[PDB]
Amino acid sequence: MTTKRRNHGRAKPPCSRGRTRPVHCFNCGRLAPKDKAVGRFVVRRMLDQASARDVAEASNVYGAGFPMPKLYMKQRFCIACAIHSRTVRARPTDMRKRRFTTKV
Amino acid sequence: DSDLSYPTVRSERMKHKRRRLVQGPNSYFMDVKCPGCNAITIVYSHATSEVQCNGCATKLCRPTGGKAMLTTGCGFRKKADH
Amino acid sequence: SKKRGLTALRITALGILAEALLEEDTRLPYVATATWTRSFDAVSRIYSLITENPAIAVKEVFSGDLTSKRAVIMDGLCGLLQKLHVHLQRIAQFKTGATDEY
Amino acid sequence: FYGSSAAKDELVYGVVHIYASFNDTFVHVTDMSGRETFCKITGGMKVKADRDESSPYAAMMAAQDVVARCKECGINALHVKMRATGGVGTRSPGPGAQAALRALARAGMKIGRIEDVTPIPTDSTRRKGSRRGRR
Amino acid sequence: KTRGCLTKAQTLRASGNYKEAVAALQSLSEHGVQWGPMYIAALDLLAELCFSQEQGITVDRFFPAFKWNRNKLRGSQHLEEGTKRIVEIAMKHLRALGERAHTNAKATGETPSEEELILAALSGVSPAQRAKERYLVPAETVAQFLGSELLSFNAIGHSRKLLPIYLDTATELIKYCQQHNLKRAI
Amino acid sequence: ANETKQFTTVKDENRLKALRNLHAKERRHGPERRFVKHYQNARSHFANKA
Amino acid sequence: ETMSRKEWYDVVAPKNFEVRQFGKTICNKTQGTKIAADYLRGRVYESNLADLNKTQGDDDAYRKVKFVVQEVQGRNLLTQFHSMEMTSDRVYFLLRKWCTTIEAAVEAKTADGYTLRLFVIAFTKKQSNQLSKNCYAKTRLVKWVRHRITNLIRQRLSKVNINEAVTLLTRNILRDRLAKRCNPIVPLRDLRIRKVKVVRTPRFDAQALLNAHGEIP
RNA sequence: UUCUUAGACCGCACCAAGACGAACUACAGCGAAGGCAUUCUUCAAGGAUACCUUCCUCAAUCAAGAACCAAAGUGUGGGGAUC
Repeated sequence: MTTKRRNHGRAKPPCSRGRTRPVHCFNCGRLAPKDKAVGRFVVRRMLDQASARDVAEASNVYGAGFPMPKLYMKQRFCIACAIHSRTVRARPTDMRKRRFTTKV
Repeated sequence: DSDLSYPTVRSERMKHKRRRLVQGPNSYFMDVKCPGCNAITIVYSHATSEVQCNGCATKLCRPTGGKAMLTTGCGFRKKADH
Repeated sequence: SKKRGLTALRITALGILAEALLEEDTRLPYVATATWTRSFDAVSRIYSLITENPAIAVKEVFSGDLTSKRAVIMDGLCGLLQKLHVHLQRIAQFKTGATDEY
Repeated sequence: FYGSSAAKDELVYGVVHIYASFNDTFVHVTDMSGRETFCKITGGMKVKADRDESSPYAAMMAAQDVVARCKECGINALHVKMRATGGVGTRSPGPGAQAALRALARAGMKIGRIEDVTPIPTDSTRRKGSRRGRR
Repeated sequence: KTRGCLTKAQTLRASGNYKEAVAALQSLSEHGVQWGPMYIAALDLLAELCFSQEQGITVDRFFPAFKWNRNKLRGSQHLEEGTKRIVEIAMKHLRALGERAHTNAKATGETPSEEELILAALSGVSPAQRAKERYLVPAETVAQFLGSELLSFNAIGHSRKLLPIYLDTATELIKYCQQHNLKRAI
Repeated sequence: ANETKQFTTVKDENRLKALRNLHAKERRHGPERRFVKHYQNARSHFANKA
Repeated sequence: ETMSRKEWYDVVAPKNFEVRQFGKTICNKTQGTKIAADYLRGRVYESNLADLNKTQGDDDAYRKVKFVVQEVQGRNLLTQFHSMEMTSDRVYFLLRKWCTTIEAAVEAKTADGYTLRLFVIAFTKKQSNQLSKNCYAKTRLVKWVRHRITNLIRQRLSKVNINEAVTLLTRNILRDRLAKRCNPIVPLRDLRIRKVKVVRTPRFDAQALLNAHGEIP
């Protein structure tokens, strides 16, 4: 029917680029362009708060104020995959048009 | 204020050189003396070549950029536009 | 400079080498010691060539004045030696007599 | 017992490879080279059920019976290397860790220098599945 | 967090390459072992040792070390000891430097030759009695600077139990001056 | 110039500068004025605040 | 079982590294015509840095230093440097978005037969008064860095021998001399040596080996 | 379903083969479009800017005609790791 976004769900304006590379979803292995796919960056604890105490206790290096390793990765979700897992949600047709830069 | 047949200073001096009501140049000439001789050569501000000192040869400029840049130790007066 | 056994331009080649090395430095500014000597040495070797087998001055072109040869021509004359005199004064002029440099 | 002739009551480190996946856990134990082993005990063995191989109970019930050997070999302390399913498989690990580690540490082993060593490709060919994914 | 460094400093001075030891001391400032020392004093000694190679130390870059050392906490009975130790190393080094300078002056100049003699002869108006004093003016400058900073208050003293140090330092400083030459200052 | 220089640091807050101000061998002498001021920079050794 | 036939040994490291032993290992008996002594050689080992070496080691724990066995002697095992490395987790801390990245792979030679590769990495840095959210470099800028990197790591290590070399990398002596040249080409936030690797090795010797361990505990 | 005491799976070291170039990678860049991401060397090109340079309407658009064109397909030979 209409147009629901000015962008067209992309980070590509016209008269700029023809094709941007496809990429492989974190979940089901679907594909979509880099621009369409939703990026996030995780910064994920190796262990729980609970668990970390019960390890650091024994440990000869950890819990001196020396921090225990964390796991870093990036994740690129498909549109269906995203909305499913509730990374992103449907929003009013007044709050649909909003941005938050890259700041978390 | 600011008639378009009689503009100020500000409302000209900014603008690109074809977008004035005059369409003047943007450049000038100069005189230049080398340490190695007594001469005056007459040199172009946006020279866009290496120019050998009149009666000598050593190069008074480098052709570099959109504005050419004098070889070191050579003194330079300017000239009129009129 | 060594060419292949000749010494014709060798003379010209050694000439430009001394003149180029002496000028460049980019600090602090000035030159000292090693870099000052690697122009002096060249000038002495040039003078040796001039003394000896020369005069005679052949292949390419030689003169002496005016057009281009050109440290050769400035060593005519001897503006080249003048540039060594200038630069030595410079070195001295900055460092105050104390340590062994003097 | 078959333990070290070196020292007494002074730490002897082994290396422990904790393989986490969604369909199994492993615990494995080696010296430092990894050319020689001491244990190779897997979550699966401690359960009878395909379903419950990877669930946290299984993991812990391996880890116990690993340290039940390692002590006799004279391994006091450990160094621990945590791994996830594959390079074209998931960077995220299974739920078989936060199980494993929290057993070992309270089994009277020491711990130091936990690491994450897992395959990360510079690039790969194709992930298994299709353009439309599993659906 | 004191060994992984001292060793680094050792590499930068013992092979000669040579501003590196000073860089290492700067890197060394706490965290993480500010008053154990258990060798903080030892690290300090290595830094003090470096006088005079040009540039890069001239040892007017010292001074941060005194401020750092200390360098809390003093919740123990080592505050006095620490203050005494820093002063002692500085004084010992100062004496050594002075001794070297004196020896050099005494040595060459009577005698000459050939280079000293040529300089004197030149124009140059001058003995080597006169010329050799070149050592001394720098030596005086280093001493003067150290005194000028040392006695002002990070050092510190001042307490019932900390101020009685301060007078000793002054005595060491001044008695040393009386030996030699000098003096604009203190 | 600046390599041989270190830091921000003049010769000096406080007494030293006054001592050099004091006299000349040219013009202005010698002793002129006595300061009673002194300055030393000191603060707690942590990183923003204690 | 198997455990009956198991022996024990102790690894040793060069005298570059302060703490000479750092491990204890296992192996079989020399019974059979196998001779287990053979199979102690061509092994490899993994120690952390600041563990193998003192003590400690500042913000150095992430790096991995790895060895081989060149020669068995006694119940000791003697070694030589093989690769130096780093943890994964580390790198991604120092990697950020809205900045450039640079990567270089050197080929270097010692003064011996050893021939090496030093992987590097660096990142641009915003100016302190900058009001722009780009930090991005041109192309010429980039290339210069990687030029003036390769050159230096081939000029210092050319006239420096094997044990003489490793002591630079471990302590991060190189990083100093590198970055302090680099910076006025374009500002750098970090330079690191991401990984180090050995390609071609000189042929076996007894003396050059033993002279690099000195006393053997 | 499938693979294993003929030692699977797992751990370490090394070798082989084919494909691909993560994160950095963006409401960013280049190309007439389709399209194009490791590094170094090399080969010819193109756009913008700067000029008191040269020439003096040589231009715009476009049936016919011609060149180029994602992926899938057809033929001949080669390769064959992944899907």
